[PDB]
Amino acid sequence: YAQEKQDFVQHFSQIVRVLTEGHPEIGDAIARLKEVLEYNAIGGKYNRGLTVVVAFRELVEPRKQDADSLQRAWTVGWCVELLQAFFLVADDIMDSSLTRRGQICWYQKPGVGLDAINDANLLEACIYRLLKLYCREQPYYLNLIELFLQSSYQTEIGQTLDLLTAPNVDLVRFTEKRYKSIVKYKTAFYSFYLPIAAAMYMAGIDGEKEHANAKKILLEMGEFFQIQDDYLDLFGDPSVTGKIGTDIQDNKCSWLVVQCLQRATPEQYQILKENYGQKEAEKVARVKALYEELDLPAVFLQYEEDSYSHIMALIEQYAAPLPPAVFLGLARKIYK
Amino acid sequence: YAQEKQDFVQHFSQIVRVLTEGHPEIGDAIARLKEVLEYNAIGGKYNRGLTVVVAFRELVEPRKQDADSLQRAWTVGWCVELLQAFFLVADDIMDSSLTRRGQICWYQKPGVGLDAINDANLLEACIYRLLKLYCREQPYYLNLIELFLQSSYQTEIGQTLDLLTAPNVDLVRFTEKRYKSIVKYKTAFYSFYLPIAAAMYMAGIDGEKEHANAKKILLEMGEFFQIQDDYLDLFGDPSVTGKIGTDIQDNKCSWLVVQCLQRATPEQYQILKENYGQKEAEKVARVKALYEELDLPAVFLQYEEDSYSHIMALIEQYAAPLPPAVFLGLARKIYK
Ligand SMILES: Cc1ccc(-c2cc3c(N[C@@H](Cc4ccccc4)P(=O)(O)O)ncnc3s2)cc1
Ligand SMILES: Cc1ccc(-c2cc3c(N[C@@H](Cc4ccccc4)P(=O)(O)O)ncnc3s2)cc1
Repeated sequence: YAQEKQDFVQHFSQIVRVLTEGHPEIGDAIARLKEVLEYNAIGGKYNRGLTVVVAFRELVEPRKQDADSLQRAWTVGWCVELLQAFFLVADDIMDSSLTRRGQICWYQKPGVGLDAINDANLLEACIYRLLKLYCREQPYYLNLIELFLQSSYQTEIGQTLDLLTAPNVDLVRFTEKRYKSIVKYKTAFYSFYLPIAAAMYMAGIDGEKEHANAKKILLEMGEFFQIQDDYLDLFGDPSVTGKIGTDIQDNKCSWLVVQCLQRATPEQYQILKENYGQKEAEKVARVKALYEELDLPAVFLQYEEDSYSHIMALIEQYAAPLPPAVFLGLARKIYK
Repeated sequence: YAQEKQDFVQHFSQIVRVLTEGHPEIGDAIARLKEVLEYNAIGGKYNRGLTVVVAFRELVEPRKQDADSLQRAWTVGWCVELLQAFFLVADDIMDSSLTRRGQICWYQKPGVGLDAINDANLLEACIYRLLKLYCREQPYYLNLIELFLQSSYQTEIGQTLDLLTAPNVDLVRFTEKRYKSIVKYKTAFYSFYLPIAAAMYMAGIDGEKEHANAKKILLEMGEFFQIQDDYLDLFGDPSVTGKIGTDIQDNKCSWLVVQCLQRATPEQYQILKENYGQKEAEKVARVKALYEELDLPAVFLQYEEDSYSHIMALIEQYAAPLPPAVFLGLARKIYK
């Protein structure tokens, strides 16, 4: 569970070494690339990247897991983490965030600022450098390049959808349908489909139908993951989650807002209008109080139960011929 | 020369159509992608993209130029233009520019701002969507994906080098060697190598040595192009160039600065220290006056002559077995 993790984090050092070599006077730029890698790619939980390694091992017969194969698996897992780091660095600029991962946002560091835009682009580029360096001779090379490019496009499109929805923001826009759509494109594809799909290609499983089948399970898991995330942001024990929720004083298309708007009287819509996004804590208290009044903790608990049933059904119908454990190991990481 | 251009600009409409389709509720995002394409990809001179088409025609026997081949050529030319548009939109944010192409910078438009970061990423992604849609069945597909990814990486690295060199900027940093290095990575590879290299792959010419040979000529042309650009920014007739120069009141690693620092007394270094980058026109007058005093117009004219000789020598030594006209047509566009 957790020793596989230390191995994953220990490979990081090698990733940075290979990325940060023969050309003299680009030295200074390569030094900066190293600082960008170390600040931004380190310090998460590594679940997405690790999924690549775990799934790879569950998919591949042990007798085709030589040292070089495992190394490619580690490297591709790190590519998922670099993709994520590209997105976060850029998203923190666009949202004007202060911190991430308990640490000052890269762009907020003295002397970085909007130069972080190029830093982020570099993180994106390192994906394709690594795929080339480690995977270019493999039959799935082109498949992995395309999967990463496509994952980027889907995430960017979801970002666009998110930015159109939350500019002067309006709750009319925040429907269930638009919420699911943002989650699918902006979170679920890269977080859940990408890592398993990558493992699948590395293992030789390249059929469109199998990929489509895995995708159906994995995008559904992604939807639940984000909804639970939204729920917890407010109702989570901050000393368990290690996270203090800020969605409310920020005008976010949270799942809670979507359910609240579905369930609200005209009178209640106004109380939400007046309190959602003020940074005063009396106002933040208000919104929460209204969520309780409509028993969104109960709507959620119900949703979670239904979602668990649905996912197990999807695994039953669509897993084969992959081992159900590939999907069940993920489901266990996100249902409690 | 100029009718090939109208055809190139006319294909644009098709590019936008294919990029901006089956999925309902991502409609809003796709509408935004269209506005991003139309604002940012249109309104240049299209020289880089057009080079793809011209070189392709000079390379390919006429009897393998069916309607579909030409269409791929147009599309890949547009991919060069999309790459450029990605870079510009992002660079204008990082530099805090006001205008580009005589038009307000995309990020400066009301309601865009730092959302332009995601817009730029989308422009980048559209490259790979187009390559897939038009070129996926072709034997050079992977070669073009890799060439575009590599061109992006080289340009980003050059950008990093540029940003480290011009933060509180210092003229100590602005050496000839660092100047050439920024130009090579940030401008020459994507502007000059990329379009010809793309044509070459489309024409079936994929050897490393031929690519290396073309690269040698093309990176040298790129160096001259940028140096002439720097020269003209200040000494160009603004009603011929259609451009009013701003390098001086902006602290840029211009070629003029590099030559000036090489040729300056201690006393002259100070006059440059005091005037480079003030927006007052008395101060901008000063710098110019000092450039004339050191006869940089004569250094340039000499440089240009030597550079022409050198390029013709490179074409002689390294063109074959490509038709010299591929390179000479470019040389004619940039020497006067
Ligand atoms: C593909 C993929 C897989 C797993 C995850 C994450 C899991 C997880 C987590 N998991 C705990 C359970 C949990 C608590 C709170 C929210 C979600 C999950 P654990 O598995 O360590 O017991 N705790 C905190 N953050 C995360 S992010 C994300 C993407
Ligand atoms: C690959 C490639 C090829 C060509 C170019 C450019 C050419 C060019 C230009 N050319 C004129 C000449 C010229 C004037 C001023 C500076 C450079 C070139 P023309 O060829 O239209 O007579 N005028 C203004 N801008 C440009 S950008 C850039 C990249």
